[PDB]
Amino acid sequence: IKQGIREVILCKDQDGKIGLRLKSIDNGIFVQLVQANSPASLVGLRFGDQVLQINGENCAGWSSDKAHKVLKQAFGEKITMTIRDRPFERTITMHKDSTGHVGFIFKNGKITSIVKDSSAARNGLLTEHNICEINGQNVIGLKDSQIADILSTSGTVVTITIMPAFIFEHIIKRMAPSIMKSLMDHTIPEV
Repeated sequence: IKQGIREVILCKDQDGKIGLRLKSIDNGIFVQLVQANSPASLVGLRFGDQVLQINGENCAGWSSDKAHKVLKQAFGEKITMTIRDRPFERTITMHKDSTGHVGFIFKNGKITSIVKDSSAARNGLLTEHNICEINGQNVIGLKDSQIADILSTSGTVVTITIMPAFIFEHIIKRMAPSIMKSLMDHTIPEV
């Protein structure tokens, strides 16, 4: 989680798409969805990012509908955004034990218990938190087994980016659970 504000310069693709859906939360605007192979994924926009400005206009108090509208009406060639990095999320670093375990249970991407004497216990992992990212990779809407799989095939060091479930549940309302599975960028960023 970078500790403040960065500028990103965005270029609509051939189809006039940027690959972003936005959600109004507590009078801010937040990234609900980033599409794979979009301008938004290429410049590195992430689920949970806050949009402060769009072309130097403040987003404070905008509806989801109005932010989508501004984005369409932009003059294509160059959209500037001011971004605050994943403000609702935190990152925890854990170490697998010799049995390949970090030490938690989860259900639908939500952590539901912390196992005694684990790395998750030692690092203060919390329940009622949704897994957003594993080792920088967005895992939102993947089945539980694919998350377990990504955890299996991680090295012994495991970074997990989590979000309070009440906030998570507020951001994803009105995005069908199959779009999450199907259309949220789950790839490792390109260099």
